[PDB]
Amino acid sequence: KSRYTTEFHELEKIGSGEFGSVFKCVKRLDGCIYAIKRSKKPLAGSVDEQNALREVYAHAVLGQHSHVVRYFSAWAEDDHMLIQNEYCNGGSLADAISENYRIMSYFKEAELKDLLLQVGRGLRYIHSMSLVHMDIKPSNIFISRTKVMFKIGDLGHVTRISSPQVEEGDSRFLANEVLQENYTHLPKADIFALALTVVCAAGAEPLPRNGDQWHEIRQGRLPRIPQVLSQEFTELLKVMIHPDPERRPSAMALVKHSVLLSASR
Ligand SMILES: CN1CCC(n2cc(-c3cc4c5c(cnc4[nH]3)C(=O)N(c3c(Cl)cccc3Cl)CN5C)cn2)CC1
Ligand SMILES: [Cl-]
Ligand SMILES: [Cl-]
Ligand SMILES: [Cl-]
Ligand SMILES: [Cl-]
Ligand SMILES: [Cl-]
Ligand SMILES: [Cl-]
Ligand SMILES: [Cl-]
Ligand SMILES: [Cl-]
Ligand SMILES: [Cl-]
Ligand SMILES: [Cl-]
Ligand SMILES: [Cl-]
Ligand SMILES: [Cl-]
Ligand SMILES: [Cl-]
Ligand code: NA
Repeated sequence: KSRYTTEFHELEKIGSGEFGSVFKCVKRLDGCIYAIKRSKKPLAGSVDEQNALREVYAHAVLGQHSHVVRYFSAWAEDDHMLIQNEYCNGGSLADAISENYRIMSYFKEAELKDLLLQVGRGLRYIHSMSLVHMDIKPSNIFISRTKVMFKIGDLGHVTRISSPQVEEGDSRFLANEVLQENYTHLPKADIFALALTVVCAAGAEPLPRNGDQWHEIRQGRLPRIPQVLSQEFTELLKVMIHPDPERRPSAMALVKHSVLLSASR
C-alpha cells in the first residue's frame, strides 16, 4: 500500500546504487513508462537530508531542458525517497561506451561533436540558472533513441555557481582547481569534465583516478584517442582541459563554436 507499489508496476531493474536502485516502471493510470530511483530516506534534519533535498530541487528546476532527463515527481515514504523521471531507452552513455570498447567501434567525429554540443547546451542552461553540475561523466548521461538525444541525468552534485563549499565529483573527471579548493570559476570545471567525457566516448582507455597520468592530463594533455579526429576538433578538446580555467570556453562559447556548427540541429 505504498504509493510506489500502488501507482506503478515494476518492469526491469535499470540502475543500482549503494543505497538503492532504479527500475523501469509503468504507471498504472497513464500507461506510460518511467524510470524511478528509490533510495534510503536520510534522517530528518540531517546534513544528508539537506543534500538529498537539494538534489530533488535540482531535478525540479532543471529537468524541463531538452538535454536534462525530464522530472515528473519525487516523494518520501517511511524509509525511502523516490524520484520519478522519464525513461531513456538508450541507457547510460557509460554502458554505450563499454559496449563500443568491446567491439572496437567508437563514436565517430560527427557523433562526438553531437555529444559535445548536446551536453554543452545542457551546461549552458544549468550555468544560466546560476548553477553548476559538478559531476559530468558518462555514467551520469543518458541516451534517448528515436535522432539520438543525450541528457544529463544524475544531479546529485549540483550546487549554485558561486558556492563557497563544493562536493567534488568523480576524480577521473575532476579539474585540478576544484581539487585545490579554488571555486572562482566553477562552470569551467564542468567544461573540463565534459571534454574528458568526450575523450571517453572517442575510444580512450579508462581514465586514471590519481597518479602520474592523472597529473599529466591536468597539465592540459589529452589522453590517447584510438581514431583519427580533425586537428581543430582535437584542439577544442585540448583547450577545454587547459590548466587555466579562464582559457577554457564557457558553455555559451562552446555551443556557438565554429567546430560544432555542423552538429547543430
Ligand atoms: C537494449 N537496452 C534495454 C535497456 C536500456 N536501458 C535503459 C536504462 C536506463 C536507466 C535510466 C535511468 C534514468 C533514466 N532513464 C534510464 N534508462 C534516470 O532518470 N535515472 C535517475 C533517476 Cl530515475 C532519478 C534521479 C537521478 C537519475 Cl540519474 C537513472 N537511471 C538509471 C538502462 N538500460 C538500454 C537498451
Ligand atoms: Cl503516482
Ligand atoms: Cl542495474
Ligand atoms: Cl523535457
Ligand atoms: Cl518505505
Ligand atoms: Cl529499449
Ligand atoms: Cl543552447
Ligand atoms: Cl563514467
Ligand atoms: Cl561512475
Ligand atoms: Cl588552482
Ligand atoms: Cl566561469
Ligand atoms: Cl573512465
Ligand atoms: Cl594534447
Ligand atoms: Cl581541422
Ligand atoms: Na528534459
